[PDB]
Amino acid sequence: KKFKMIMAMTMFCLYKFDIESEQYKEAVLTMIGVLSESSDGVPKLTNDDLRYLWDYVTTKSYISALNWFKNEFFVDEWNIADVVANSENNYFTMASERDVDGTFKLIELAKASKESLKIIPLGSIENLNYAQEEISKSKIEGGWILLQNIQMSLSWVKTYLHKHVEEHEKFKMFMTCHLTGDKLPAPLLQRTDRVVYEDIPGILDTVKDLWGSQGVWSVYCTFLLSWFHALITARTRLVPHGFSKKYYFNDCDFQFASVYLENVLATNSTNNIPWAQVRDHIATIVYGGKIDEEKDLEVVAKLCAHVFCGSDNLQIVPGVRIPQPLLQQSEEEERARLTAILSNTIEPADSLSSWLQLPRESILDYERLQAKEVASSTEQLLQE
Amino acid sequence: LETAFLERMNTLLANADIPDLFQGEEYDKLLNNLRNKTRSLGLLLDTEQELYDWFVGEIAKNLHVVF
Amino acid sequence: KLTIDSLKMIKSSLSTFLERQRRQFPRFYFLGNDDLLKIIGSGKHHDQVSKFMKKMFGSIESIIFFEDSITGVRSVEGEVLNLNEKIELKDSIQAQEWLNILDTEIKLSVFTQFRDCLGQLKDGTDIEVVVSKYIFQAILLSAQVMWTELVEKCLQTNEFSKYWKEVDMKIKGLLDKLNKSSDNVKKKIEALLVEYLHFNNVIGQLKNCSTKEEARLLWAKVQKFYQKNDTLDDLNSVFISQSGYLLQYKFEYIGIPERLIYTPLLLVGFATLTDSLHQKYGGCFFGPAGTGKTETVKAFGQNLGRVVVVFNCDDSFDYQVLSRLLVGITQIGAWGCFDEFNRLDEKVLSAVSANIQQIQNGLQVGKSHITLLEEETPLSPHTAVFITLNPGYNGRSELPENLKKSFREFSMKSPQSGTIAEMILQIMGFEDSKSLASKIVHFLELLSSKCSSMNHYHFGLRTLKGVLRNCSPLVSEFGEGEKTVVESLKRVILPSLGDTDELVFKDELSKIFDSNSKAIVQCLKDAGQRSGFSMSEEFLKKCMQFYYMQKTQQALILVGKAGCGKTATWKTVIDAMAIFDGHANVVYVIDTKVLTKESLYGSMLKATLEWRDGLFTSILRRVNDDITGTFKNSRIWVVFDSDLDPEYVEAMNSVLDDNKILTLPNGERLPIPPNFRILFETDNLDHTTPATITRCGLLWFSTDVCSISSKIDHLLNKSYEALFELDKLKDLISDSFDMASLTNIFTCSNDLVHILGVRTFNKLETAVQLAVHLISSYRQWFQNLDDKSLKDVITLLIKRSLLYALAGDSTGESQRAFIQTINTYFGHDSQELSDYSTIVILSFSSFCSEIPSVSLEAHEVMRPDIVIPTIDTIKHEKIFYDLLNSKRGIILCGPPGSGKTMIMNNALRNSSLYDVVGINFSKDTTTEHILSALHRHTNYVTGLTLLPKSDIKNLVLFCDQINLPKLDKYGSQNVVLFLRQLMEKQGFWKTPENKWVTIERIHIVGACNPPTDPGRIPMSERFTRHAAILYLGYPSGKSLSQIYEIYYKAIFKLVPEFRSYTEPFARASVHLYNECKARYSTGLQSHYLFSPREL
Ligand SMILES: Nc1ncnc2c1ncn2[C@@H]1O[C@H](COP(=O)(O)OP(=O)(O)OP(=O)(O)O)[C@@H](O)[C@H]1O
Ligand SMILES: Nc1ncnc2c1ncn2[C@@H]1O[C@H](COP(=O)(O)OP(=O)(O)OP(=O)(O)O)[C@@H](O)[C@H]1O
Ligand SMILES: Nc1ncnc2c1ncn2[C@@H]1O[C@H](COP(=O)(O)OP(=O)(O)OP(=O)(O)O)[C@@H](O)[C@H]1O
Ligand SMILES: [Mg+2]
Ligand SMILES: [Mg+2]
Repeated sequence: KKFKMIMAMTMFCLYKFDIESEQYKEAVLTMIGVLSESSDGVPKLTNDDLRYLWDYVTTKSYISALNWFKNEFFVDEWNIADVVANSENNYFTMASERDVDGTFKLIELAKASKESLKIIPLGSIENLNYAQEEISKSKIEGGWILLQNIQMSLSWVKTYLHKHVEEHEKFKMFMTCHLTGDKLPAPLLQRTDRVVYEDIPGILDTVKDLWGSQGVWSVYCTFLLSWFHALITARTRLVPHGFSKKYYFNDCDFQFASVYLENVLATNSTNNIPWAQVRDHIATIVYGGKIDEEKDLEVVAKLCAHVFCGSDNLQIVPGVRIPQPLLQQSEEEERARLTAILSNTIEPADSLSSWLQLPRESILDYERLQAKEVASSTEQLLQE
Repeated sequence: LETAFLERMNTLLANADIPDLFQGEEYDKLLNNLRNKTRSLGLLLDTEQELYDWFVGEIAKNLHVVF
Repeated sequence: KLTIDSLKMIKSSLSTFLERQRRQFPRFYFLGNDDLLKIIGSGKHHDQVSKFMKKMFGSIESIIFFEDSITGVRSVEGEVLNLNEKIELKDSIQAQEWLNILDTEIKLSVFTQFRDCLGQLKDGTDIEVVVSKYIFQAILLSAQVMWTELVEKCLQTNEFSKYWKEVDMKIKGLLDKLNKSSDNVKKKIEALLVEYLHFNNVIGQLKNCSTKEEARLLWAKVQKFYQKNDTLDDLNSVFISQSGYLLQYKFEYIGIPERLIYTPLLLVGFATLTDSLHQKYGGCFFGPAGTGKTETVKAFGQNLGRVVVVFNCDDSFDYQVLSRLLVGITQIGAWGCFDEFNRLDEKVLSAVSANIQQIQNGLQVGKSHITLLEEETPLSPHTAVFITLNPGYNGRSELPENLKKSFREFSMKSPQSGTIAEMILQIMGFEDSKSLASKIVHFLELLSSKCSSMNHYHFGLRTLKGVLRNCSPLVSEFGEGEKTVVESLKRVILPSLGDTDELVFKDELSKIFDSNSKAIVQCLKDAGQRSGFSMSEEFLKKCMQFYYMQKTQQALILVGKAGCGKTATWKTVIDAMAIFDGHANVVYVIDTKVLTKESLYGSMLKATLEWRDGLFTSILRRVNDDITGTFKNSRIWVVFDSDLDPEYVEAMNSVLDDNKILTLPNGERLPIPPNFRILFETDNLDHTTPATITRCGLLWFSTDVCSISSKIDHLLNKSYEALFELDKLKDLISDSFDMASLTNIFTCSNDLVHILGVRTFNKLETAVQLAVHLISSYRQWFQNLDDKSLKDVITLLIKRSLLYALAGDSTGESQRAFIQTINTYFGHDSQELSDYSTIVILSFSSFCSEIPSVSLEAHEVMRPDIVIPTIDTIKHEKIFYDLLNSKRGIILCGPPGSGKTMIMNNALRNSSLYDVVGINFSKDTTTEHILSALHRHTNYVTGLTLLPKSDIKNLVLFCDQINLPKLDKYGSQNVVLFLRQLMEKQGFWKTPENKWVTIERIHIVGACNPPTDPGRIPMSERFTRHAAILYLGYPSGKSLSQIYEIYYKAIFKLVPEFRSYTEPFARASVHLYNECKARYSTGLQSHYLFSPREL
């Protein structure tokens, strides 16, 4: 993410500083400087575009200031599906930090492509022999192959995969490693298309992504759960204030909560839904099991009390309101209405404080440091 | 390649032999060979102690290691 | 003999048949091959099968036979279960054929018990009569079903008081009936009272609920027991609900296990386990040590009518071992808990992810077969996998995310000790349970808060449970009141405290709580007298503490400084116990770090998948078999006298805790008998994790148990035992050891600079041994001299012994200074010890006149065994020979080229009693090299003993550069510990064969450079305290010139016309040596090292 922002800023500068005039260069450069806390002083604005950037910087919306470059200039993004679809290569490498895995994305892609996936972890000689045999078969009969934790077998990676990748159509091969593990051989890396897996840094983006993967009360509960998951995952990134530690919530928690909600709705036909039971279960067993502190359990309980209050009209975030379903609608109509509610929402520049119910000043330091790193790195890159 | 090589060299220079190489039945093979060679030279050595002490003396005389 | 060889050559070929034999009765996976052979063989005896029911099932102890027909089974706790229909046995029936029938018949019998017990209870029958009719499991399940139904009925309205009062009356009735019941009935009632107290808590909580919605929410969180009324399949007619989900009872025999108290943490964990098992996932518990994870998993299994199988994971569990265990538990249909799941290697954790995911998928889609490890096996739909792990402890790896996503995690950081203590006290019979439990919890918190921050102070759940366990046998001698609790607290917690913490403990005990052992102290004193120790207050206190700790805890840790009194303590206590009780003692002492983990436990021959027992496994198996009945009435002690490496020790986590089971990679399960206690003798707890400190009772040695006077008395009375002369000699020597004169010497020696620093308390052994040997060696010439001369010679010998035992590891300057103090503190009337005093054959003379002028030949300078006799050389040779003849280990320390090898070889060259075995130690030396260097010098004679090849000469091990071998990652050295074992215990274990070898006539000497030199490594004082240490410094420049003038004279004998120039050449050579040493130091280049070897 950080290098994504750095690349966006640097490429925007490299393009504009040639295409645009000189005063534009001075203005953008002093904007970057005040972001980087190296030089201070108002830019000598006359254009229209830089007005929004100046507004973001003055109101200390540092994250919005960073995203301004990407939003203004570049008009497309690529997810893993796009990368696999729009590539001539047959080998892919997916890297991530520890504490996060993305094989479920590959499984979803395989299902969406009507392929066959063979997940082969690499820990021991039996798995290595199985992998060799599977690769030999799949280069003839097609089918996808996923190699997991390839840094546990570095010697085999450096010999067999190196010789093999160095030297069918429906055959693809994936390889997952860790960004903080041991170094992989650079020649082997260059033959494969590289992707870094990570969660979406937005909040509405996360809700949209979760919603785009799915009676009427089931739809309503799924929408509420998507909002809850996005809110809690966004809150986990503020380690001193949002939580007391660094936790991680993933697709498994979402699946378990969804299954519990379906069971509650199915086995309790009264439509007098025990929202208290749902609140306690999701706050303690599904999302609260990982939590060992007591303050953080209280935080999760407060979030559950806010989201799953079970009221007719709910203002999930300070901007939008969700009317609970009627008694005369269909599932398709409910999906359409909730998708419309999602579409009309606009994320304010102070989402991390206004939507997570947090004091703005605490968020300000975190945003300031995050923007300072990127701006200083861009200044370092642009002077050479 | 490995520290065990340096350990073997340490044993070879500190002593005049490597006891790890010669034991089990290799010790008996070496004893037979030493008996034969010592008889060939007309020397009367019977106990195993004399045999091996001649072995290590010959090694000390006829081995130079250059690093 | 050879017939055993013929049996063995076909025994290996049978493994491929045994593996397919296990496919018929899957519970054979818990048995070794040697037991499968016995089970198959016993076609007609049918009694070899009854010895294995514990291994195969867990809760069954033996079968009940009646004239070739199965009648029933007996639980471990002695309960008897009678089958519905007897199983008629035929000779042609193989073991598996009737075992498979018995397995289902037990389930049917349990269901029938439950059915008619529930039918009786539904007719207004009270709980206090059915306890004499049915097994505990049936009463438990029926009571739970009725409680569920009645609470639902009361939920139909708002009335709970009536049912609550009925429950209270039932609790009181059971409590009163507890006293007047037999042991089996006592166990039944004690187990039932836990669930009845849980019922009362739930009903009271419902009673306090304000509204119906709150009561319904509370009801949805507890476990509910229902029963279908439509299904004709009886074994699936009972299911369990909690938080909406459902699980099926299994009607498997569990016996009467110890049952846990229902606490909120336990119920929330139950909810998480149910939630995970609903989707056929795994269950995970994590947190600190001793918080109930394993025990709550087992309790969850018990409530669902099935015994949870527990494996203790380890790094030796490679991919195939884990996969085979998974195949076994999937074919059986059991619930496997993999305790300490972190201890596996990262690679194996990554590799088993596919197998775990495959198991989950097969369970979800209802597959019939699963292909783990190259063969398609059936998959029982009752299996489940649980893991418990400790994050953030030493020697533990991290689960990869692709594996973490296959489990549901629950945190169990902090249990509720108050509820546990209160309920356990209430059941145990105490009058004021609430106040007592609150006081105990408050006192434990106060200890954890106010006491020093020692690394080993834990006062968690295990400490509370130990305190409670010590109350059961103390009620008779102290009464069910505060006094019993206080005395048990002293019995459990005090032995682990330091010095000030003891005062803090006493103050807190006085503030919080209000307020005969002669038969054993007499035995202790008798044992101390037999072994020659002195029963002071500290030693007696430590002995009594050890005696009271082992009364209830099966594994003790003894921590203290080197040579503080640990071994004497536990040896004396076990001798006193043998005297007191009449039970024999069998003692095995294992120096842990000398052996590798494979030698300690075992290793599969992967070329054959054949198990080979380690030393500890062999000992445990031999005890469990008990062929000759020897171990029936004995106490067995296994002493781990080494460092507490986490990886060596946490492989016995299941052994130490309530499981009492040693789990092996091949699946074997060797029980731990109650008369099998384990000891840990150590000197520090630096790398030990709280996982093992909490399992064992700990005994802390804050200071020495003995004074210098009593230690000297013990040493003298031991040295005399190794000899009319004696009666006079004892008086003379004991008189010459005047502690009034000696204490000043001992405290003055502390100001000297000692290389390889060893406490003064540890050099008394060397002093006494050397003095006694020297005095004894002159006994022929004692008949014919006066009292004055005898006193003078004995005084001189003792002064020499003190000089070389207290100051021997210091420079000649320090030795000369110390001789003055030795002379002045014995008085000036006695014989004066000089720098070179000696005894001649009897008169007193000096080494100075004994210097022999030598004249080498010209060609003799090339011989590496030519030593030019000076004063220092003669003195050092004499002292080294005297120490060697005293059968005491020696270590010679000095800078390179000082001459240690020179004096050693010169002294042992002119002798006909000794041989030299030069062994070289480098940075990477193993004990195999030491044993290899002895192969051509020694014999193996049979128990097993190792002797020199010769029958006259003793053997001496020249072990040089003993500083060099590196420490492992936990700060221990294999080779130094092996040498310590050789000198102290005079033996070692032959690892591949598990036999004790005794060293007969082998001495050990060492040579090393000071530890300040680069690459030198500190030594454990447990090793150096067994060896006398002599320091040996560079000769002076004058001495060097005097030495090398003789070499130059010998050389110049070849060129006589220049003989007048011998002195200037030697002076120039020594001057050049000094200048080169001064200028080119190691601060410029590392290899700028100069010594007399260059001269
Ligand atoms: N609810 C309970 N009621 C009674 N005793 C309990 C309860 N929970 C735990 N205990 C007791 O407390 C101790 C907990 O030990 P346990 O093996 O369960 O801990 P653990 O988490 O496995 O520790 P480790 O991580 O070191 O293996 C045992 O003596 C157990 O019997
Ligand atoms: N009560 C006692 N009376 C007399 N001497 C004692 C007494 N207790 C210990 N000693 C002496 O202390 C010496 C120390 O050996 P001990 O068996 O106590 O070692 P340890 O405590 O096991 O230490 P380590 O095994 O680490 O060297 C014993 O050899 C014995 O002579
Ligand atoms: N009195 C002496 N007579 C003969 N040589 C002497 C004398 N004093 C010192 N030396 C010389 O000192 C050297 C001692 O070397 P030696 O190997 O014995 O030392 P060391 O203490 O064993 O050192 P290292 O730690 O290297 O083993 C020899 O070269 C020896 O000739
Ligand atoms: Mg455990
Ligand atoms: Mg000891």
